[PDB]
Amino acid sequence: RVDQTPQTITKETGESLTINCVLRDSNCALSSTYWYRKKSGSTNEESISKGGRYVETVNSGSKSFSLRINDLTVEDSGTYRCKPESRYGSYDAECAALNDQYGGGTVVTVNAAAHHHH
Amino acid sequence: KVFGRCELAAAMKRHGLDNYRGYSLGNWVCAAKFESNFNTQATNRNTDGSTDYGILQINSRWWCNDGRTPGSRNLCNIPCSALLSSDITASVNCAKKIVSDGNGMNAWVAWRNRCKGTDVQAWIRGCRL
Repeated sequence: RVDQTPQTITKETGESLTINCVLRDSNCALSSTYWYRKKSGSTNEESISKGGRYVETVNSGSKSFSLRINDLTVEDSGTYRCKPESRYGSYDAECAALNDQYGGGTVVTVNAAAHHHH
Repeated sequence: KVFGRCELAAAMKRHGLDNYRGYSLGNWVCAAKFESNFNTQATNRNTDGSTDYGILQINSRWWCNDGRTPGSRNLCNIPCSALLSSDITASVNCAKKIVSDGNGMNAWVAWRNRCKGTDVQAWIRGCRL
């Protein structure tokens, strides 16, 4: 199970946000990490490009990772999901199971209203 | 080919596995014991449609491609047929990248269940290395 907090986030233009994923108690390695989103006004899911405004921290001791997005606009609204990936030399059913699991998702709304700041 | 135990121990010493990444030779001989039973031809089909191949049972999802595993990432850059060889080279060198993937010998579940925490030296004893 992959725990993604929080469930919803509402921010003004210019703010930033942190989504967090936690890979709940297991032997399985956090070998790598993918972020995805579905834009507001679209039902098709695409992947995020780490770098720039999109700061990722990965802490594999604690089997956690997080996505920080700075300087939001209305273009960052959508639903965000993390997916972990756990590699093994020879087959471990437990860790294979894990490569099919996404975070719960975070619905993110960015308001661009007049006279409205942080 | 079915390796005998000290035969495999002598080839692994020659291929540089002894203390590779801090893991002494016994660990490696022991792993091939409980993954393959020392059988270079061993293959096992797993329920995700991946396959584990050769003396260290390397998985076709991550390390080698075999044309019938969904999403194969082929991290060792080799066809899986290469790992079914009599010559342990391909498997050894792919073992070396695996053990370097972040998780040490914990990548091999048979290793983790039967060798980790045990006196693994025993597996090279009486081999006159």
